[PDB]
Amino acid sequence: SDAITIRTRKVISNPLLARKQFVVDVLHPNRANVSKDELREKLAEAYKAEKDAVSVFGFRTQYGGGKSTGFGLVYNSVADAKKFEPAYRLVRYGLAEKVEKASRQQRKQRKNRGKKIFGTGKSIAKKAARRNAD
Amino acid sequence: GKGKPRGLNSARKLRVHRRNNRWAETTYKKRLLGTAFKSSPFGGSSHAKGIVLEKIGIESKQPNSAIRKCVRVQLIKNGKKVTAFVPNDGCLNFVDENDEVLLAGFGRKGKAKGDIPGVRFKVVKVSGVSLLALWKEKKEKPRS
Amino acid sequence: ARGPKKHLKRLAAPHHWMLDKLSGCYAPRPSAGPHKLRESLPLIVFLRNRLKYALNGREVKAILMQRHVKVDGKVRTDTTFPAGFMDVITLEATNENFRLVYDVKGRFAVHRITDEEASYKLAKVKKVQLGKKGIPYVVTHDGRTIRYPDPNIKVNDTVKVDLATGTITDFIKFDTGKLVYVTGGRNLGRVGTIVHRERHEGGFDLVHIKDSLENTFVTRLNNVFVIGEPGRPWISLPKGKGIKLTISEERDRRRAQHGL
Amino acid sequence: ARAGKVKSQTPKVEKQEKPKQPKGRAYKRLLYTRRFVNVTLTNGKRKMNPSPS
Amino acid sequence: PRAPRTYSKTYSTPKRPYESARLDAELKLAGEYGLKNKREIYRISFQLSKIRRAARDLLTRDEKDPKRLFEGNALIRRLVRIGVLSEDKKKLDYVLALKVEDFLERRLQTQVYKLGLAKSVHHARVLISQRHIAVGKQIVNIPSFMVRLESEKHIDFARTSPFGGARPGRVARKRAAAAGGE
RNA sequence: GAUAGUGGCCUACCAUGGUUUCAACGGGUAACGGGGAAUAAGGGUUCGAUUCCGGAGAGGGAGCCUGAGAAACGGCUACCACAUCCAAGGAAGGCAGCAGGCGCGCAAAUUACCCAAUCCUAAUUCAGGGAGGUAGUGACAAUAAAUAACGAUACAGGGCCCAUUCGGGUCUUGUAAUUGGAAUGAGUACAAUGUAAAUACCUUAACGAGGAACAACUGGAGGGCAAGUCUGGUGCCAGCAGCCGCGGUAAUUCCAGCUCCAGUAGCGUAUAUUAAAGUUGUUGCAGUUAAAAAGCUCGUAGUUGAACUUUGGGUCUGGUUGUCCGG
Ligand SMILES: [Mg+2]
Repeated sequence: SDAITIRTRKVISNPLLARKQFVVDVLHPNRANVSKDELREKLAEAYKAEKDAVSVFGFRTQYGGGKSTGFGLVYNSVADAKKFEPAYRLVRYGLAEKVEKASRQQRKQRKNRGKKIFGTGKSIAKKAARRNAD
Repeated sequence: GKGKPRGLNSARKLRVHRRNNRWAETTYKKRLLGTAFKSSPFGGSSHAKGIVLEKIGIESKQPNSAIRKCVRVQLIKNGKKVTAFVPNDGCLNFVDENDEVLLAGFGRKGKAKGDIPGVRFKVVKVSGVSLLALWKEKKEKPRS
Repeated sequence: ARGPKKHLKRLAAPHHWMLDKLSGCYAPRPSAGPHKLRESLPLIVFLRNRLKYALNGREVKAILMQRHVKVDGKVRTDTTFPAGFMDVITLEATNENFRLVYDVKGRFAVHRITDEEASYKLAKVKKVQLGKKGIPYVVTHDGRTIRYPDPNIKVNDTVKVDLATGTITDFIKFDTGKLVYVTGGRNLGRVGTIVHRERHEGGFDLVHIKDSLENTFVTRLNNVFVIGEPGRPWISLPKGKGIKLTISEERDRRRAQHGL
Repeated sequence: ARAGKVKSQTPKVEKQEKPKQPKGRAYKRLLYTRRFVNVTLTNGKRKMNPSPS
Repeated sequence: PRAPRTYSKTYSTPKRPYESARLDAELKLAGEYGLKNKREIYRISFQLSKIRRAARDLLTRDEKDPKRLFEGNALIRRLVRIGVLSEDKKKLDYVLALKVEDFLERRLQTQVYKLGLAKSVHHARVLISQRHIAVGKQIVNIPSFMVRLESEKHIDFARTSPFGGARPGRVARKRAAAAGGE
């Protein structure tokens, strides 16, 4: 069945980001891709810390199951995770959300047009209305 | 006594000798005098493209004597004229003259092939089609 | 051209930074700083590559900005900083400190050190003159300069600099029978003693050097650097003693007690 | 001109649904077994091309 | 741009195109070996050829130089590891005459064969070629694999690939439900 | 004089002289230069447009400001070129930057998504970057192999028991064009991933192999050079064909078919260039006739040169080998 006994290798406990880094090996048995959130919860049992104190990513399997490899970061607390840990991973975890960045072409057009205008021109707008009215 | 000097201060005369006698084996001459680009209207072109003028057939040479299914083409990339061929019995009337054509060389390096007099080029692509298609009826010829 | 360079490919790097020939194609141009570029080590590279503490460029900038690293007490917020030679790099968090000491074969290696010796630096003499006011002063190719030097020290010697203020605690002259050290090219990175103070003037002083095991060789001068008295050099060099051993002894040592 | 004739006189025989030649690894196995098992029933020399005619 | 990636060819086309004795020899290698094609022969050949080049310029110099005493000993260590030569011949000079067939001796085609559970070697080709294996539990996929001479004892069947602790699978189950279960 | 400065760098006044047949500038380069690539006994011959290292260039040519730094070009000025909007009063421009189009060609793709990587930028961690990142167009080359495999049968020559003939003839192909389960990825798809978005794999729920099928291919089948006088048609025309030579009334070559024959997602064709070439030979050619000994000498330049000076005897050994029952 499933009944995995997870493990980590190459454990490093580094306060330079107030965290620990490890590589996670996971057992497949007879169940494909053990489903990140379950790994997160099992780690919550393992380090006995707060559940959200785990960001594990980068899984690959063994070409016919068996085990799978990932890299896992356990922040000592939510804080530094919130602060420096880049947005995207937290987005996908569901803790924090993902801003609407205006699409690449959108932002480019916007900034170029803003280039073309000198000073917030309320005056030029109403002046143009008046003049092209003539 | 092996009239090439051998004394242990030779290097200069050896080089000048060998590099004033490279000029025998023609391949060297063609590459360096380069006329393979000046003349030979297919400027080192493993192919070319041109247009048909009007089909002609020239008498062949010794014992093998027959009409040998000849064509007259003018290139486009420089504006020069040659005489080419059609293999694969039929398809000599896939011409539809004033249609363009894609030419390629033989294998005898501009020296003639087999029996034909003064001819250098097959044809494997033409007007967007390859003769292997129609003559095996894989594709179908669009008209120009 | 038409001015200097700011961008550095992943290739024209010196071998000794231990690159990876994959994972991107733009390697850190170390900041134009004290040492020479083509030998300098970049701190970011020191972290992601060897330490593997920061896992990403943003991680490096992150750990720097919050100021837990110090180049000899000094902060040096920047990434592309040129960390140098036998210097002191303090990580107050983790209560650990590092010394830029060479390994055997020729590339930079980690080494923890005792807090005691972490106090100071062991730098090379380059020049001594008198400037305006005729004041005496010394320039070390390890960046710093010191004004009012100890008087006797002529060119090409070793000065122990506190870095706590900018003051000398001792120095070593340049003689035969002096544990000496090299930073030179094809045989870079070897502990030694001067067996002969070969001169050959007119250009590029040369030194003949015995190892500890009587295996001599020759190096150009400037790339030599004295390191301590016989039987006692001041720094605490790593395992290896810069000997450039034989390949077969290496394989025997590597695979003798095979559990690794 | 008068060319384009042979295919006009040719018989227009059709293909024969013969069981597939087991293309691939089977092909090498078959050539081996056929060529190098049966040394008997010789044809003067082992003529590879014996016809029913 | 990116750090350049590199080539390496692994077969060559012999100068003589077509001469019988060869042709028959390789077909026979297939017969006692189960080859897919002749590419396996050319690759094993080119590998052999560079091995021989190595040994030739090894023995060209004098002896007792460290160059041989290191690289030759390491090369023969590699080979005695894979399983082509035999221990009684650790003299680097049988290496000049490996006689291509010998490499082929150690392919899981015939490695399974002479290990059995193969039953007319091409049935071993069936088993190995698609995922009906077990080697290191790294379930191999290409039988040009060169067992490391010690993991060979692990060679068995995985948790797929039934008769050895699996479930029938995707046809047999179809018919078991169709008739056996009913 | 100018230059951050040396200097015929420029100017004045004298000196008038450097250059080389161990190649001067000239002319061309289908050449930016090079670390390298192909080639495979050993020398060597050719390619270097570029993943690097530099160099030069951003219509072609002059001049300049700014700035530590530019003769810059996503900075500007200005001639002759390209030229983009009008109210006939100058007007924004320079894609050899990304992505597409334009004419041209033997011919090269998407007006893709992105700053998570990589790092780099300027007041700086956040902001910025068609630099580049993730995908599509991707048979320019590569590496790995899916193209079914095993059983119960009713046969031949020989494997094997003997001889008129139980077959104790048990393997084979010929072939059965008998017969059954076994097993799959090729393809389809929820899920976890996986790349932040985004390949795809990998796992993978489930579907999905029993013959047409989920269908191998291009070239040959006279000699190299691998297998045909087996069958039909055409018959000096057609067509073949790298060479030879097949074409003129049974083609063993054509046109088909069948049977065979190579490599296997690959193969042939086409051009340039390497081994074979010892037909560029320096290591390695020939020179009486065949591809030439200048008609003979002189005779500068290189190119080469007679022999002859410390032998020889003694020197302790410094270490190592043929080395000395083998620890
Ligand atoms: Mg299966």
